[PDB]
Amino acid sequence: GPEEITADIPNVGEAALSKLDESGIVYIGAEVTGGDILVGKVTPKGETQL
Amino acid sequence: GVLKIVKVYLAVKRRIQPGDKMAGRHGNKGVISKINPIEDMPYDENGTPV
Amino acid sequence: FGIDMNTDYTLEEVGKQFDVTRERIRQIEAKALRKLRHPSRSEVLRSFLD
Amino acid sequence: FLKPRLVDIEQVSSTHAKVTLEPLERGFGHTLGNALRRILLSSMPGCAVTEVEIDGVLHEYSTKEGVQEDILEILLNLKGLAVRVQGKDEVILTLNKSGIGPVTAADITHDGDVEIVKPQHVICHLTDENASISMRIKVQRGRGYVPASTRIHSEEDERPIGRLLVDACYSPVERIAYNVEAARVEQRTDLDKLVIEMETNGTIDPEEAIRRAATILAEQLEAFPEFDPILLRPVDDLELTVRSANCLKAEAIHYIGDLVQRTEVELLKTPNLGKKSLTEIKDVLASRGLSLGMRLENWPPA
Amino acid sequence: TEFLKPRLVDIEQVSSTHAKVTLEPLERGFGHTLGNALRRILLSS
Repeated sequence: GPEEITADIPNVGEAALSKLDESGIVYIGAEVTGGDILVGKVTPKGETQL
Repeated sequence: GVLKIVKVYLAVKRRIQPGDKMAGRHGNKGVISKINPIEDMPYDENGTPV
Repeated sequence: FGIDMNTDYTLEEVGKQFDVTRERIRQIEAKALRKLRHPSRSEVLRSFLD
Repeated sequence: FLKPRLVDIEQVSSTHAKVTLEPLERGFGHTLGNALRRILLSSMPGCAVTEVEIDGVLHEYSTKEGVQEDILEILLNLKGLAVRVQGKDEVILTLNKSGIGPVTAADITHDGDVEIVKPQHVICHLTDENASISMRIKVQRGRGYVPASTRIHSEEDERPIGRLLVDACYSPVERIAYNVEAARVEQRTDLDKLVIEMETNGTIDPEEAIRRAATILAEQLEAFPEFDPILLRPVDDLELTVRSANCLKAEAIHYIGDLVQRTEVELLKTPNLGKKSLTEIKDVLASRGLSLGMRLENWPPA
Repeated sequence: TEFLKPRLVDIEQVSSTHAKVTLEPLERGFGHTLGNALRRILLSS
């Protein structure tokens, strides 16, 4: 399937989703360090086979 | 294959730390070893440190 | 589930193997998970979820 | 075993002065003097500006329309602004100005403990007739050098992105020099003098600095596991709606452990919690393997 | 703007007339001023 830039990220707290706008892109002027999510991206992988 | 691209531009500010390379224009290289306090600095009779 | 065993068994199959079948078993699991739900049991497993 | 003391303190400028000490025994001018130089340069109270929120600025790397200074240049200028406070450990000031012309340090609003030593100090210039800049200059007090980089660990929602942190320059002292000359008091074999000629920004008095220096110096001589971690997390970690969070905090529920003790009955009896909020709370708690009416018996240990 | 006092000592002495004393916590640059001023005083006076 097509990948999404959406702000909806599987398994992240509000501290993580804080720095992203509704669309999933980090705000201008926001100071960041390693591990902060700059751009939320999600790619389809179905039936994880656990 | 690429639907959309998001380019974020970071501005990082680093000053100086041990391991950095410094040199004069005369071919004299060097690496900062330790960062010494103004207290321990050799000073002239005027009191101006180096 | 399939824990330390080949495949996994339907609730009815587990019922055949337990001689006491159907809804009965479905209840035990519900009360079993429940016992595993509350902390001091669940805190070891909780950290596994990131 | 004669102990020293101070004599004429000569102030030649708002900047610097020469403090002097008469009764010094053999070789003690150096022992006292250098040791005093050390503490003087190193450890001293300072009020250097820390946080700055400007008008339309998200980051220090932009340029504001109407000012020829880059924002980073303006921060670097502010870091060199010398102020002295009395009763407040941290005060916040407010700077405002417009029209064509230099904006100095006297253009800020004057507060109770605010004393500007350099009113002529240039923060930034103004190039256009109608162009205006407002800013909150958050000035706090501390010791030594505290760079802006180490300032973020604690964090704790510095979210107002308009707020740019700057490196802490805390220290009155610029240059300290001590010279010992033989000092002849009326009657005595041979004694020395201590001429400490120091350099300051004016925010600290010579007698004060020279006092605290030896104060600290002598001050050094004074010796010469069960239960869920999740239960102690703040309620904000549950990521509830603002309303529910405020309601819970208003009901003295600040942590998850406090919430899981409450029952549906008790919560519905609160003045501000409806069925929707309770549904939300039960949902978010169930989503993490928790619920209401949970007993943990022993609240709290330490 | 409170200060730092030491908190860990351990005088390790050899024999009787000899001694090696140590102090762990200490603010930056205080070790040299203390060590030196005490050395000057110890030796000369």
